[PDB]
Order: sequence, then structure tokens, then C-alpha cells
Amino acid sequence: QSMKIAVIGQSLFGQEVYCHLRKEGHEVVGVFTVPDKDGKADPLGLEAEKDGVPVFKYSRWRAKGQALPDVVAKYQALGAELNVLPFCSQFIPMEIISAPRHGSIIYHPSLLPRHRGASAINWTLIHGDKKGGFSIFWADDGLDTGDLLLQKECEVLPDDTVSTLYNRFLFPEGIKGMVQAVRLIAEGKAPRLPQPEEGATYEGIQKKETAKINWDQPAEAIHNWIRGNDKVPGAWTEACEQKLTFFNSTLNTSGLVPEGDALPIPGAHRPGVVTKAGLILFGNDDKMLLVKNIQLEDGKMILASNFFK
Repeated sequence: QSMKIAVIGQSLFGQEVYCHLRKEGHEVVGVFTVPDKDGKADPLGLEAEKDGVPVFKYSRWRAKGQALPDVVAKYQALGAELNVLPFCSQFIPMEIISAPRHGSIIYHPSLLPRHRGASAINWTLIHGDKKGGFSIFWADDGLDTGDLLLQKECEVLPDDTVSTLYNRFLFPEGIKGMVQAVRLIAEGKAPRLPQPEEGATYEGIQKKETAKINWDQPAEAIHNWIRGNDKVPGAWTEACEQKLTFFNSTLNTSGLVPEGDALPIPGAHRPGVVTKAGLILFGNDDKMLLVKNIQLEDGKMILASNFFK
């Protein structure tokens, strides 16, 4: 009923799940989160520090092919009965996952078995999926193969980005879903729903490097690529001697015409055009998409229409 929980996670999502668990009467025995980065502490770590809950910060969890003995010891002192992984950027070693009585439950922002692995919201959108959602699932010895506890779906809209889909649904409903899952576990009523084999896909973490734009694709695929990396890590290309990151794409180009200032883009099927509406780009089908914002290599964010000032 009133459980000793280890929270392994990060970000405001992790903070909120932490706060709710405390409000429901559970004891958070410890929090494992990410290091400060940079000069900025993780908000879940800061909140737990306010409360005097143990807080441990790690980027890597392993050495010599095993869980870090340091982390195992710190973890074993806590006596956790359940692990909750609200927003966890990596896979946690099996030695920690399998330790508690009640097991480990994990939030994953896609409709498992679709998009197993990291960056699942990015891959949802990169593939132009028409539905998306999140799962809370029981960790097993596999990679995001564990039985579901609950799953909630939402419609994906044609210009949705990682940030808009997260803020509209996966964040607010996902927090609610994790909290509901813990309540069911506390009550001894949590479902176990084995994942079907049909439709399983896997992708790994999407770092800035692999967000580089492939121009040899139809406009619709390039639009899905840009929005599926917006805002993090940010789809990019090299143009005008710098690395430019593109945000806020749309395929609504009704009434637009390709007149303005050329933006030559090595490797693209046609040059981009800077217009009053934004940056017009062409896919390899000579169809257009429109990018409204550009982030310069130095980090400055601009309206694409203002690129040449």
C-alpha cells in the first residue's frame, strides 16, 4: 500500500511524478538523476534536495560490463520496493531494474511495440505516424519489450512537432498515467498486457549529429524529418558556410511562390528561397515545404524571413 519507491528520471516530468508520489503517501526513498548541465541542476534533483530525499547524479551507469558498484551500493541502502522511471534518457542496468519486490515501471512516449528505444517521440513524427501516445510498462530483461500496465493514444496532427506533441498530451497525460499506474500497484490491481509482435519497431537515441537533413526525399518526408527533431535535437543542414537548424515547418504552402533571395543548400535538389512567409524548400519531388524559423550556428533564433536581414 504505502510503498518505498526509487525514482530514476529527470526533467520537469520526473519532478511532477516525484511530487505526486509524495502527495499520495508513498515514500520516495531516493532519486537518481542526471548531472548538472551546465550551471543548471536538474529540477527533479533540486526538488528532492529541498525535501532531503537522497539524490544521486549519473550519466553512465556501468563499468567493466556491470552496473557501477557505487550506484548499486547507494541504491541498495534505500530499501526500495518499486522503481519508477518517469522520463529516463537511457537504459538502466538490469541489476537495478530487477532489484525491487514490485519490479520497475517505465514511462515510454510511444505506442509500444512501436518505436522501442530512445527518442521515441522523434521517431513517431519522422515516420509521419497518424496516431501516437505513451505507455507505462513493466521492465523485463529485454529492450522495451515488457508487458504494458497502461497505454493511452492521441491523434497526431500534420504539423505537430516533438515539443507540441509532448506539451499537449505526452507530458500532462503521461504524468497522470504514471501516477495512476502507481496507484494501481499500491492497490494490488495493476494490469499486465503483453505487447503484440505485430508492428514492433526499434530506433536508438537521436543526437544532433544524426538529425542532419537528407534532401533526397519528397517534401513530405523532409517536413516530417524537421518537425520530428523540433525542438530537440534540431534538424540541420550546411548552407551559406554555416550549420543552420530549421524549426516550425509546414506543408501548407497555399498561395506561396518561390520568389525572394536564394539560399543555396549543397546536396539539395533545388535551392531554398527566403520569402516574407519563411524559407521555402523543395523535396526531390519538386514539392515545397515552408520553414518559419532558423537557428544560426551561434545559437541565435530568427524568423527565417529575416535571414538576409
